[PDB]
Amino acid sequence: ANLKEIRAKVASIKSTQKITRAMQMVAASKMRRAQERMAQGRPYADNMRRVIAHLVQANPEYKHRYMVDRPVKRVGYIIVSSDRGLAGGLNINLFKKVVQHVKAQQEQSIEVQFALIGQKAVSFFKNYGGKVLGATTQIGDAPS
Amino acid sequence: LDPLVVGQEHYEIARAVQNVLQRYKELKDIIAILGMDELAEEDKLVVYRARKIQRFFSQPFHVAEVFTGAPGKLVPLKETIRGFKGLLAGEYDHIPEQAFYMVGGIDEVIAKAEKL
Amino acid sequence: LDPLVVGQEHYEIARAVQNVLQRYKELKDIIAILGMDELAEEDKLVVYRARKIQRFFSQPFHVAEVFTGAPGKLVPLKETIRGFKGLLAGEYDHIPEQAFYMVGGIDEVIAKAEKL
Amino acid sequence: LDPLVVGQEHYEIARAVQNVLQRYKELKDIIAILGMDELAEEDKLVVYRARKIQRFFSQPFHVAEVFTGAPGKLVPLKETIRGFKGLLAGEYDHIPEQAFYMVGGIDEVIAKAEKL
Amino acid sequence: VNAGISVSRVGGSAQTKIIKKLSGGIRTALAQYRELAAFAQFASDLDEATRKQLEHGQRVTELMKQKQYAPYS
Amino acid sequence: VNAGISVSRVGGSAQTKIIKKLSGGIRTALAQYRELAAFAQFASDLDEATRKQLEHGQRVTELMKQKQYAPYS
Amino acid sequence: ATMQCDVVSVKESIYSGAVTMLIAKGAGGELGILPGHAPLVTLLQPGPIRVLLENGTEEIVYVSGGVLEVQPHVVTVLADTAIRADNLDEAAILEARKNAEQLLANQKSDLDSAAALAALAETAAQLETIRKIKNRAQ
Repeated sequence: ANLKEIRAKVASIKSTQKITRAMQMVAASKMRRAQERMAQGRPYADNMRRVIAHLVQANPEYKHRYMVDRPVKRVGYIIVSSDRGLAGGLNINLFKKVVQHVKAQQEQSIEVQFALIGQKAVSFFKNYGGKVLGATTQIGDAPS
Repeated sequence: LDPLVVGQEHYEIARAVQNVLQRYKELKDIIAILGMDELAEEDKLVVYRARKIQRFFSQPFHVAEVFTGAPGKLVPLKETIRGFKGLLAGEYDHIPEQAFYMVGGIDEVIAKAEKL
Repeated sequence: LDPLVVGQEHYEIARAVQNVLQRYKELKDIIAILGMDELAEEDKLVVYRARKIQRFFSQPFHVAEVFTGAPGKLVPLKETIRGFKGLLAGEYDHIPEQAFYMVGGIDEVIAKAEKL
Repeated sequence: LDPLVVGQEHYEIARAVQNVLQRYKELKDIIAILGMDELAEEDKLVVYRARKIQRFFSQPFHVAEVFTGAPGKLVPLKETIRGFKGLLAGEYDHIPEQAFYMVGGIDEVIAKAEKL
Repeated sequence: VNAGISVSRVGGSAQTKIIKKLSGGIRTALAQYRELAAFAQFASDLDEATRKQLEHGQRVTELMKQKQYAPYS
Repeated sequence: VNAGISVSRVGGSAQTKIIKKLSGGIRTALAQYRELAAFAQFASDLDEATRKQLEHGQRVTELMKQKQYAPYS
Repeated sequence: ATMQCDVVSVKESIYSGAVTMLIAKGAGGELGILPGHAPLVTLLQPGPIRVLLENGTEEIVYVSGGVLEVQPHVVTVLADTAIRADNLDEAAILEARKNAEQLLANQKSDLDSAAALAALAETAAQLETIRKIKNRAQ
């Protein structure tokens, strides 16, 4: 029954098995890289929080529009996603969460607007409809 | 099984059911190596509908109650056609697939889903 | 290797040794991919004691006495079981790995550790 | 195909053409998925030269005399060697690939490209 | 009918002029749709050219369906 | 020559002293190159250690090529 | 004397150490900074920053917009985009980092499709042809 075909198929599967092991090897290293890159952004935010807090507490005359809670009529979402698949159920779970949150906001009779980052989110919420305000694609690993 | 004997509607329902089952049989290989989340939304919907269809063909026979214990059921043709038309139309996408197992017509499915 | 044949203690010691070795084999790929520091402390102990076990399964042979000046050792039962029961309970966690290499019973292991 | 019997330039040209073709055949899935834009600057020249080579293997058949124009070519081997050496080197890299189709020697492809 | 492995050695000489002139598009559309059928379920992750090729190949494949006992002139 | 599965059971005792001494580097280089040959295609995020092993393995692999009728003493 | 100067961007820290003096262009105008200064904060014009070491060597850092904060012992400069080079033409050196990171991001997608999505469909392509002839004795 053409056993050489089955032998070739087994060889090809065993080759792809080697192919994926190396991709795992690389993904671990980039996870380490991004993990240590997350740390370098901390001092800037810390210093800015300190300065803003001191400035706002020392001069309590006025309240800025970003620090006061006004009644809600419309909300907004900034959705970040990946550019290519083959990464678990990351995007699917994130989109399920945001869809459930939007449905919960719908009963409050407040509509939503979006701003999408990453190709997967762009496609998903272009098919979903909604009120898009902007789109961005090809962010990369170390965005500027 | 041709339109000139069983009618147009029955033939269309049977062919649609077979098409859904065939596409699920073809997708069964990708979802094993890769995940269920690599597929598009239509393919996931087809997978769920095909599992529900596979469950819905189960039935308790009048003579098999010795082995299991549940009484047998005798489903007329009209009930089968009506149930499968609805299941293909997507009306029952909100019913968990465990409610289509070992039941008679489509009403038992809804009753069992409500009991759950 | 049944409790009815080799007694009770021997069977459990052997099964625990095999379990530790299996867990260490499961941990080596994680060590290779995700760094040594990712593991918990229990896995640190598992790795250390598994390496000690793998060393302790080595011994010189009487036939190698001609090739290598080290005389061969014939360690009986009731002496390997003691060594492995002590090793699996952490009783020898303060001995370096190299003292478990090409040596007989546990007493010579202690002596070689003393000379290290 | 042996340098002893066909000389050295013939063998080297044949080997280079085979290497180019069997690398372009491997680039197929990547070209289909991503497109031609994201490939490196190298392996784009390979795609263009491989397409040109595939076109240049075309031949008009004399016995046909219909839909072709009785175009007996019977190109000398030296002409083909010169042409493929030039094509691999890159002297003809600026010519549209549609010129290399259904002609004989390089004089004819040059004339066809200049005419268009 | 499986177009991948069905052949006819007589070929074009056994066709009327119009069908002979027209069948080229069908043949090449099926060839292109068949070369990359391995990625058919991954149309979301592809460029635009191959996605259009899939879009046309699916349509031409759907065109070849026909009922029974009703032949076409 | 497929170095992975080829074997000689006579082993070291069938070699001259110089080649017997020098063969170890070749054997280990081929082993290490064959273990991680999958990485040769990425060549982007290869750390310093494995890139050196790849560089040595590819060079040794290129070394073993040879023509016909030209034996080496 | 000396005082702790930190120049940190939104991504990482650019410059750090102990310096004796600082020159920057605030919203009002140029500013001279020496240790023991009264607390102050401005917004920086897109111009270079000059810091004078105790030895006399003077490093220059290019900053395009940001917030300057000064305290009697520490000067913290929060810059949107900061590069350690000198001249005003540092786009000609920012382009190097841009090109390198873009090339890496390009080659990545060059490897994601080629390795993962290509092979992992080839493996799953033709399995069914084998499983159906499983029991045949022919």
